[PDB]
Amino acid sequence: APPQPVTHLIFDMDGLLLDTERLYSVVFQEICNRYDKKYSWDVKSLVMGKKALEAAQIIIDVLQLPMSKEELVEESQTKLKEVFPTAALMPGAEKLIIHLRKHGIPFALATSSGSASFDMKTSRHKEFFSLFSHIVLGDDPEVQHGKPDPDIFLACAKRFSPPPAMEKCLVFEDAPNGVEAALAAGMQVVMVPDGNLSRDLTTKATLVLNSLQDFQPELFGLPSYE
Ligand SMILES: O=c1[nH]cc([C@@H]2O[C@H](CO)[C@@H](O)[C@H]2O)c(=O)[nH]1
Ligand SMILES: [Mg+2]
Repeated sequence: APPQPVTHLIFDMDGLLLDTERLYSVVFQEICNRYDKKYSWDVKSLVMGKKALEAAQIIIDVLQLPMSKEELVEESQTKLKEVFPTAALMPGAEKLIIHLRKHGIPFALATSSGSASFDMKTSRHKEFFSLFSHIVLGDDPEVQHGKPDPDIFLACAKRFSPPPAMEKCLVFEDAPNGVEAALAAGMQVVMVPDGNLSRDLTTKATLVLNSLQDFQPELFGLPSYE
């Protein structure tokens, strides 16, 4: 389906705006290794976009780890707290966000991350995160499940003033679960996947790019870059 114009943008955070997926990978690989299991791309593809407890349970079931989801979340979060503040902005993120703000294009953030995790990750990028119209987190009372449930994107769109039709919203995602949540919400979606993700998991989005740097806003009826 050819790209159609949009008026409101919704961004994922982890792996899309910030380089935090490699932080999760290292902590989960370290935990999995002690059980002689490999935290591989196949497993990672299943859990990006899930809430922390959801992700933990999947890791445990798929890799048959001898722990509870609460135990895996506690241990992993304890380790991640030391590195999350070092999160860096992904290529193209700043350019795109500043462009939208300048042309008055509303945009918002919809992340399955909880409050503390979000605070840590964005603690050193406050000027970037202040430009978003609003933020929905995974611990929001309105979000019952992580992506691919559309809850989080629907909640996000309904909080713009005035609220757009879902079909005029464009999601940006790095994860398959997030592309599926956007489609389930009735929204178009730009995917910027890691190249290690499978072909099957990277061929569902409206547009698939190697980098945010390659996004051409005019394809979606937005102002071109000056
Ligand atoms: O490798 C991983 N990446 C991401 C998550 C989860 O998804 C959210 C962001 O992708 C994050 O909050 C965590 O629950 C995970 O558990 N493991
Ligand atoms: Mg993501």
